Amino acid sequence: LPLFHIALLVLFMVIIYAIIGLELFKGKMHKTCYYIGTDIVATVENEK
Amino acid sequence: QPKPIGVGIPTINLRKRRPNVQNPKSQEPVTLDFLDAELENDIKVEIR
Amino acid sequence: RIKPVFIDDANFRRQVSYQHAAVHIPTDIYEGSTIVLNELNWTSALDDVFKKNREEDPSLLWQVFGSATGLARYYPASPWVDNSRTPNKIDLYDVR
Amino acid sequence: VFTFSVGQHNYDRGPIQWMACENKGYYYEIPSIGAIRINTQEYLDVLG
Amino acid sequence: KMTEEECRGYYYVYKDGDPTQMELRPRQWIHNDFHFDNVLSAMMSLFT
Repeated sequence: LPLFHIALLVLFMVIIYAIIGLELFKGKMHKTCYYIGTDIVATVENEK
Repeated sequence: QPKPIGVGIPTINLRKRRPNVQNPKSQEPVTLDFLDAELENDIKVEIR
Repeated sequence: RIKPVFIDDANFRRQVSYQHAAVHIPTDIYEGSTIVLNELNWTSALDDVFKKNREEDPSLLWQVFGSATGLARYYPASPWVDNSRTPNKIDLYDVR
Repeated sequence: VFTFSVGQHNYDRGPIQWMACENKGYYYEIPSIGAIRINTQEYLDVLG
Repeated sequence: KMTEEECRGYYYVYKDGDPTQMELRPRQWIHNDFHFDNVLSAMMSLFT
């Protein structure tokens, strides 16, 4: 019970940061170099 | 003739082929039946 | 290893050395494991029969012994058409 | 009856080995694409 | 390969699990980074 104000603060902070990120980085991470004339993402051995 | 005999219409998908991976080749023999190297009669099947 | 002389010839539109017998070992088999070092040691007595067979009938093409361990031994010796990584392609061949 | 147990798993390879051992056969394990060429070609050593 | 005597030569690595797109890589008996050979390495591993 006594964690109620802390829970509300965490919820409000998560909401603010979600909205901020939604404004700034909305749709940027949608490009990666495939192979030319191919739909195979090109990465080195251990890269993600 | 020295070319390998074919089966079905060939279909290759370029969009899913890395550039340098050396997709392998075939080991099939050249098995061309007798009634497929000439025109088939009802007499040539008898001779065969 | 042996370094050959590799004269050129007809009946093989490539380079050929009639003095010893080549050897081909699948790429993913170690060339120096004990199971292949014996198949390389006891098959060293085939080259005499290879040479005799060709000396009798001079018009013979490849004579090959393909053992149950991948090790192939053919005569006359000739560089394999596909090295491991000297071209851009690899060699997926297996006598079995 | 040659019996091939393919892939990696936590199942019981007992009855399959028994079928192989009883009916003049052989039991092969294929846990990867690497071990496919040398396992699907060894049954000849049993037919000889 | 289950021994340091066997882990030599080259082997095939298949990209995307595609058995028709392979590369050659030399195999090597690699000792894990964090191990348990001595109490020093074991204390390091337990620390991590």
